[PDB]
Amino acid sequence: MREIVHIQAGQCGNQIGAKFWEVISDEHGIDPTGSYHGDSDLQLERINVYYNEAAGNKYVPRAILVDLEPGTMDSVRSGPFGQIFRPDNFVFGQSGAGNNWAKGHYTEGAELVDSVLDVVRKESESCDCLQGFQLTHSLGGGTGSGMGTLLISKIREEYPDRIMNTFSVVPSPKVSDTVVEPYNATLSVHQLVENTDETYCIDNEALYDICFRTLKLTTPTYGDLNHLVSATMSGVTTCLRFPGQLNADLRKLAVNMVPFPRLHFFMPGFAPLTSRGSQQYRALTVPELTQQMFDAKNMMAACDPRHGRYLTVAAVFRGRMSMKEVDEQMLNVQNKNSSYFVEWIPNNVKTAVCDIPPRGLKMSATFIGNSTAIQELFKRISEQFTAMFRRKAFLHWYTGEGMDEMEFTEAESNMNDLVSEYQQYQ
Amino acid sequence: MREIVHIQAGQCGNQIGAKFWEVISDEHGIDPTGSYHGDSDLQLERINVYYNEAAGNKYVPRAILVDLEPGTMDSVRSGPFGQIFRPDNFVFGQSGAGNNWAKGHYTEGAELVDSVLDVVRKESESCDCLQGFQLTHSLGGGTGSGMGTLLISKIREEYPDRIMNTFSVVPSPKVSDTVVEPYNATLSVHQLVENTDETYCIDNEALYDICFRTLKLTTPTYGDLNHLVSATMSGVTTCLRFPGQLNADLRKLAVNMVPFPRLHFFMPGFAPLTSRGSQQYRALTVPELTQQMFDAKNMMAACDPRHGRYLTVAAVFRGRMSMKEVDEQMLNVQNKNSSYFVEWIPNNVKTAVCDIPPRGLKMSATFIGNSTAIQELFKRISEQFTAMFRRKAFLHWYTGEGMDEMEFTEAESNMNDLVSEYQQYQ
Amino acid sequence: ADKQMSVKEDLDKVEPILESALAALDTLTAQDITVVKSMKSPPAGVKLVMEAICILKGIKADKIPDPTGSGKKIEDFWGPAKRLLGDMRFLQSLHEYDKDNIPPAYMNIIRKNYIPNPDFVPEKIRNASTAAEGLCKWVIAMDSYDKVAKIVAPLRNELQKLE
Amino acid sequence: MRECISIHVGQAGVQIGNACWELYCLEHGIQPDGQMSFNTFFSETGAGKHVPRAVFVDLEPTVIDEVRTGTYRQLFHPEQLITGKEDAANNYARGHYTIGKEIIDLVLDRIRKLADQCTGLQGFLVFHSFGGGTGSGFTSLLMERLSVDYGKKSKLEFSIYPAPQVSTAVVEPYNSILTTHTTLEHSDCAFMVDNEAIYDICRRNLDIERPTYTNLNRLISQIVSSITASLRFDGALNVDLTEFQTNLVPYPRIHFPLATYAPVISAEKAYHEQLSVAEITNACFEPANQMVKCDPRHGKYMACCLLYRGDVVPKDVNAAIATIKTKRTIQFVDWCPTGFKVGINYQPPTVVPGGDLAKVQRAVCMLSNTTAIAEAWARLDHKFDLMYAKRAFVHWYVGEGMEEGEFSEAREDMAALEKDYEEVGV
Amino acid sequence: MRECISIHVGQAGVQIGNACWELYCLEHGIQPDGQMSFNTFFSETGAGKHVPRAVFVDLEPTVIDEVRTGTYRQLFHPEQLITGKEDAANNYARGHYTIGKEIIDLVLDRIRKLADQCTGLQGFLVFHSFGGGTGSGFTSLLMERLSVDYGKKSKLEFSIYPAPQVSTAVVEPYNSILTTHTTLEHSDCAFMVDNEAIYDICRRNLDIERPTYTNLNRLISQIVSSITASLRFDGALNVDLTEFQTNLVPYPRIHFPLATYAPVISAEKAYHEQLSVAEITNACFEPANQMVKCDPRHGKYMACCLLYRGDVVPKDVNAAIATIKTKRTIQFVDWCPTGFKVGINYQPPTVVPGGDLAKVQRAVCMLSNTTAIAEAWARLDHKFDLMYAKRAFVHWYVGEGMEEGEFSEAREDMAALEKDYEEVGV
Ligand SMILES: Nc1nc2c(ncn2[C@@H]2O[C@H](COP(=O)(O)OP(=O)(O)OP(=O)(O)O)[C@@H](O)[C@H]2O)c(=O)[nH]1
Ligand SMILES: Nc1nc2c(ncn2[C@@H]2O[C@H](COP(=O)(O)OP(=O)(O)OP(=O)(O)O)[C@@H](O)[C@H]2O)c(=O)[nH]1
Ligand SMILES: Nc1nc2c(ncn2[C@@H]2O[C@H](COP(=O)(O)OP(=O)(O)O)[C@@H](O)[C@H]2O)c(=O)[nH]1
Ligand SMILES: Nc1nc2c(ncn2[C@@H]2O[C@H](COP(=O)(O)OP(=O)(O)O)[C@@H](O)[C@H]2O)c(=O)[nH]1
Ligand SMILES: [Mg+2]
Ligand SMILES: [Mg+2]
Repeated sequence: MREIVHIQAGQCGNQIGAKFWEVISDEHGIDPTGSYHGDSDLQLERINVYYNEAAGNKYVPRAILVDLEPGTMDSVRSGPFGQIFRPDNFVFGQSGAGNNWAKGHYTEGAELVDSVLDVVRKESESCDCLQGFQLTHSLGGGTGSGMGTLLISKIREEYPDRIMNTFSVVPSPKVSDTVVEPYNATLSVHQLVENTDETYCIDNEALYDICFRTLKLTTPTYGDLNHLVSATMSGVTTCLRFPGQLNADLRKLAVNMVPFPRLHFFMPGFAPLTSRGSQQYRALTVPELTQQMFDAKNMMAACDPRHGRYLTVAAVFRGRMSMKEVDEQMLNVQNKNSSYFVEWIPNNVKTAVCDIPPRGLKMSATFIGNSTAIQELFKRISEQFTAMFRRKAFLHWYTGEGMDEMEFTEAESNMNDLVSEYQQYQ
Repeated sequence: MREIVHIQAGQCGNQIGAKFWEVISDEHGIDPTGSYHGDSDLQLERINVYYNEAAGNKYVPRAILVDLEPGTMDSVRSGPFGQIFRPDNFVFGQSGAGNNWAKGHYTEGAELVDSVLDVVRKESESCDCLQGFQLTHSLGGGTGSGMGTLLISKIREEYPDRIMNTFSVVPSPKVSDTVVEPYNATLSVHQLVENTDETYCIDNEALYDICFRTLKLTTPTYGDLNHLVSATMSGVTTCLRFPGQLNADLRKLAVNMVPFPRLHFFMPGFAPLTSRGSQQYRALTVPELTQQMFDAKNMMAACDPRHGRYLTVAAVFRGRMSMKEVDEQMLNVQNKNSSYFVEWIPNNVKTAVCDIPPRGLKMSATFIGNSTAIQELFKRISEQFTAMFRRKAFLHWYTGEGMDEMEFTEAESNMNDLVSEYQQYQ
Repeated sequence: ADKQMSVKEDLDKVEPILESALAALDTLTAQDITVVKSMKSPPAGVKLVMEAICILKGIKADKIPDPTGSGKKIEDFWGPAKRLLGDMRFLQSLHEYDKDNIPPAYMNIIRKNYIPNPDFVPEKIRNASTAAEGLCKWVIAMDSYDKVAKIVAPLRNELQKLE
Repeated sequence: MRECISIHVGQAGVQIGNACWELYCLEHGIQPDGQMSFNTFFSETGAGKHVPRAVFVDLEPTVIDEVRTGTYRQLFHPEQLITGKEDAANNYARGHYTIGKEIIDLVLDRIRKLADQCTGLQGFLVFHSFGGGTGSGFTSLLMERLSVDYGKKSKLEFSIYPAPQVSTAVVEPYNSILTTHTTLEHSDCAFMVDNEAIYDICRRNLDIERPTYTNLNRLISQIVSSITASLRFDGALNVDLTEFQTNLVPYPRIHFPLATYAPVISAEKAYHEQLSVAEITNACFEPANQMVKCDPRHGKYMACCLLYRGDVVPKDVNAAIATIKTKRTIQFVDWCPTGFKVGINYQPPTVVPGGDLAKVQRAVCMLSNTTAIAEAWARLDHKFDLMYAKRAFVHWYVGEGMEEGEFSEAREDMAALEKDYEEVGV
Repeated sequence: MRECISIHVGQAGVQIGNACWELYCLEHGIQPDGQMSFNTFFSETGAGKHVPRAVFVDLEPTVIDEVRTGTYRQLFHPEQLITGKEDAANNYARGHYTIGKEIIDLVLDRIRKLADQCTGLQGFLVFHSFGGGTGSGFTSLLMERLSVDYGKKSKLEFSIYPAPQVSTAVVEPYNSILTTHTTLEHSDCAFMVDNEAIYDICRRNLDIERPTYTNLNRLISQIVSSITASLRFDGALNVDLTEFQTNLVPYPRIHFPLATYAPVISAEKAYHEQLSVAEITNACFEPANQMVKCDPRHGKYMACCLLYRGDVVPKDVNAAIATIKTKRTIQFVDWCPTGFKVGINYQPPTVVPGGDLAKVQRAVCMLSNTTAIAEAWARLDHKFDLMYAKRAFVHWYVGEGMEEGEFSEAREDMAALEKDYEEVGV
């Protein structure tokens, strides 16, 4: 029971999703042909969540692939794990959003949504009991922002009682990649704040930091960055998919992580983040993992944590460990970082222990933090956006698609509202 | 017992019939030579319905082939399955109807009918117990409309107590093929309404839709369209020909499907409609099949179902399934389509479960719907016709054959009568 | 002119109830409403209140698929409510709603039962949900304002004729 | 000896028969070959073989053809298996007036021959369906004939009643009502089971997720076996067919007892159970375990009978009954204080190879009249009223030797019945 | 006989159950198979395989799924194990109002069935957690239902209380308080153990550096075994469930005894020890050995009870108690002079293979009510006040069928409780 409906929108969404599926496949013993060849019974105990099995032990993800262009999703198909996806999943048009929110939401993507929603409906009724919808969609692109956001809205109208979680890849102010990245992000966020229960905000900057420093990969492939995010999402959903000493449902995490309706944004991490052959100087222990997780170098978000205080924390560990050890370990942690844990909430941390390791690490962990500090990320984008709006810049592309200045002003208001609330609960 | 006398009239009738016979042959284990080489005893348990046996295990369809021209029926002969017919069963003249109703009914076909009726009489007397007459005849042609309709009338006079069912291929307003298609259809329908118990209305448009979208054949051969209709008719008559958990006679279907004398027109479908390798992504279940059947893409009629409400429904499934599953499944369906099931009749659906699959699909289904929506099909043709009658167009071809304006007015009245009745029971 | 001033005094007497409707619009909190609505099945009182909002909006209750027990399809107004609330600009839409543009049908539904109900009365709603206070107030105040448009608007038009 | 006659009518009847005669054989110890005091249901042949004292009728030869090829084939003497030309096609007017008044006389012949065999002809059992075409008119016709012939003899009616929700056939509602008009004034007793309730029982208590007709049928058949075994076997308190009639019919008009067989227990549910005598009594009185879609609490049990089998000791039974009387919930009628008869038979039920049930040492078929069945009557009256407002499918019936006025009178009768039950409840 | 019911609710409850039913089996001599007077906790089934008189409920199916595959599997009834769709996700408003008022009725059914088995139903044991989602609302709901049903019957509550320091879940504080509101006015007695104190006991007395949930649980379970064994076994001074209620609850409202099992002694600590009767008494009264994070010296032992097992001779016990009374440090409440009951049971505790403890000939579970638990109440009231100042996570609960006012009233109740304890101390 409690099955999840995956979604991948935009090149970024589509590629992280690509690597994401591959990752979980290996975790559940599924090979490229959609056949099971795993020695762990526990994999197929709850295969349900992430895979719909058919005739002859074919195993197929509950995943919908959306791209306003054909190309990136055709690369998907060519890919090794691409064959496990269905054509039913591959739903595309042939007009590119071209990093325009208005193309994604209003125009090109409004034409392609109904078809996608039909596939959504196919995938909802095929569920024993639908739990949630995971959407991997960039904030700063065209097919992630507009098309992604539109998809979220309609889906929430259809199934309002269910979980909507989005591992949304956000702009990094220091490494901007696109023109109107500010425009895309701001318009996206305005909608996202109101349309999702939880959003895991991952910027490329932080990923690079991790790769360079810790994993010691000074040639990051998008593959490597993707591999990172993939493992993050796996960890989030391990509990549903495997037995545990304490088991955290997606709703459980949300409920434990959220002081208020609005402030649902999070920073995921992972441990152990080490290079190959940089594990022999180490020894895998609960303290080790916690220390790694609570370090700034192992945050997959823009904000430095220490520029604020974690409102809440939820550390979903994996592999075979003493609850006592974890308890005792994360009590110390509460005490040490007195400055960086919010007062409002005692027992800031929330520890969930899945009994399954990630097939090759004897222990592992996955952080989820809600920090007041992430206000800084929003500030950066607000600033970037604001300056360009002062010159009414790039306006013509958006006004061309029906969008209005007042909308943008309202999107700015949304951003302002988000940052003030964090300040209040600093 | 309960044997059926097939008929094929006009190129269209003759060709669907061609493919139809081939289809059933394979279902009953009969090869091109009229010899049985099947491993299923059940095939020859009720071979009767559709074949006469003679000396040396002869297998002869009780089918009469009619064409006012020799050519299409000579192609039949040349064909692989063509040589299964007893050559005495091809009754032809050498003057083409040339898409003239008046040539088919009044003139050229009145000359060739008596000979055909003699062959009809042969067949009726060779029956252990005649059940019905299946006529595959186009509405919009010359040899289907006039000649077909004339054949129906005389046969009904001869055997009024028996079943007359006609898988009549109708005009598609969006893909007109012939000049006076309106004229042919309107004159045909006028007669058909009063002369048949049940008529399965199949337009080429819908077939194309199926092929293109679902079967993913973007090169439809008339072969493929024909293969479709063929399977439809097989499904209709599976019950008579094979044992079942609940068995629906042709009369049974008619009786279950018809609220009133007149509104006997139907829309057939089929499932599972999938492309090769497309099937893959599906997994054959009762719910799957029902969902496919009740989808608009798997309707072999012009009308969108949702532009109206099904008066009645009769889903004749095939292969080995749980009556409970079907029952429970189609109860949900009643609930889901609250707006597209007519109130008058509770238990709108009628489930019949044949115990025989169609030799290569573990499960299968065949829909028969009576929708108020099909009024739209009649409207389109009425409109098309009416405009041309306003200019008294093409009149000379028909007046030349003895036909009169008043007749046409009366045919218009027939059409009007058909559409009003559906409106009343909307 | 004095007659005009008298109708404008009528309005001044009515201005607080118009102000009450405005205050109801205001009492629509940022995202507490947004979340009480995000949650599936809040206190029935608030479910009545959002049903009242649905009627206010003019959106009709749908039919729940009939259970085995009962042939009749259950009358459900919460699903319309679910979609109505779901709208991102729903709160904005409440702010946009006009007293003049109120179905008299809605007043019939709401005033009679919902306006004089004890659970629907703000005190119980204050208990029921802090977020719902606004919503209940909104429905009540909207009805009072359509009570008020119905009585003062034709009078003001008659006054305009006098003017 | 006390000896009986079986009459399976319609597809439903015959299918149940297929199941029934399996059971009896397994119990009495007869092989399908007929080779081995069973007097009641087997008449011994010349040597070795035993022949079922049964009648097998269907207008649809399809059904009984399956009989003729089954392993249950040589068990019957094809004196029994009667065939008709064409099926009643869910028309009551074909079952009664047309195809009935043709083959009925042949059936009356076989009946009479079988009657002559019986030294002590006890009575009859008539497996039909209120809502098949065959069993709706034909059954009534047959009943009428037998009443004229015998009158005094015992007549029983295992009637597959329409499930208020579950859908088989569109005209189903008309058929039931016409059957009731005619049946209630012939059959002294009528145990009515609907499929939906049986399906409920299949899913819940036996944990079976695919309820086939076969399994549902075995359950139906075991209900009879218990009714019989008092005749078929020794033991304390043995009941007779006449005894039910006498017991269960305080008012000569109302005789529609519900049945319910417990325990309904799978291979698992064997263990983690104690199968005690009093356990099984409670189970029988359960609102869910009823074989109709009726809640017994929505009225009063008027008279009840319980037919314990296997290792049942009367003292155990008497205490359970005390308990039952104690519970105020389970309402009884004011005017009859003790509304039970208890029959204890040393023979336990013996369960069919490849089936639902496991070895239950104790079992009990409770045949209980209630005023609560008046709910299922009302529902069906309503379904009929709705369609007969429109006068739908009127044409089929009328043209087959029926009266429109017959439909009106039938309802009147139903109103009277309902009124009677209301009186009784008061 | 005196016979009992087990109810494991929530993940915590079920885990404890997993441990509990192991122990009982090892004691009574039952295998996991169910094969071998244990009347109290095993109901000897017909087939044999003595099966527990237990109920196992969780909304999170994950937990009980682990049960269904464990070696402890064929021990439990199919009925024993009940599943829900989705987990309460640390919401009291989902445990009580939503998913509770759905599956509760099914559970009430199983309870009632089990109730019927018991000749002499003694009472109930309810393993839940004040601070899980399931066990916080659902438990309260269940309790309420059972109070309405039985009332007079005995109800016991092994409540995993929040450790003031140790962290599991963020909303944990809210849950406890809502539970208390409802629980205290149903459960006549509530033995509350927090994990932190148990962990302390694990580290110090057993020298275990990795306290897993399993080990903590075995300790929790042995506390019960002693409470029961007076029912389960022979011996002088045997106590009953009702006896605790009566003896330990002079004031009806205050029924929160602490527990403490000694000796808590490893394989080593067996030697370097002689385990005398009076040694073990002192150990029980130890401030550190308490199973709660409460210092007993910070108030007065209101009432005490001691449940010696194995080779205990009363004279030994009486002298130890004299000694204890002598010590002026260990304070007792004014109202009662002699605040002990002593139960001596000839059965010694028998320890679980692969576990903490070694063969202790003598053991004693002291269930001792003190005013000192008012410290742990205050702490938790404070935690709640802090978060409810902010009104944090208010949204989750409200939207799930709750009252904000319920939170206020709950505190009021707590204030009253605390005041009562203060009065008692005075
Ligand atoms: N238990 C059971 N009921 C059946 C079975 N087949 C049909 N029914 C019921 O019978 C009714 C449907 O009509 P049938 O009984 O098949 O019809 P018939 O009496 O054979 O009449 P014709 O088909 O016209 O010859 C409904 O009440 C069905 O649920 C079966 O195998 N088992
Ligand atoms: N002794 C013990 N306590 C546990 C265990 N698991 C959880 N707990 C305690 O239970 C509370 C945490 O919530 P759970 O009991 O897991 O939650 P639940 O009752 O299953 O509710 P849901 O998870 O929402 O279904 C805290 O008090 C934990 O310390 C366990 O295995 N043993
Ligand atoms: N982590 C990650 N980010 C990517 C990848 N590909 C593109 N992106 C980011 O996506 C952002 C642009 O949005 P994109 O979704 O490509 O626009 P679209 O193609 O129009 O949807 C850039 O900031 C890229 O850094 C990838 O494989 N991994
Ligand atoms: N489905 C189908 N339709 C056909 C085929 N051949 C012709 N038709 C249709 O038949 C219609 C014309 O009638 P036709 O019977 O050919 O006229 P005739 O040759 O004078 O009888 C056209 O609308 C064609 O689409 C075929 O093989 N399959
Ligand atoms: Mg039949
Ligand atoms: Mg849980």
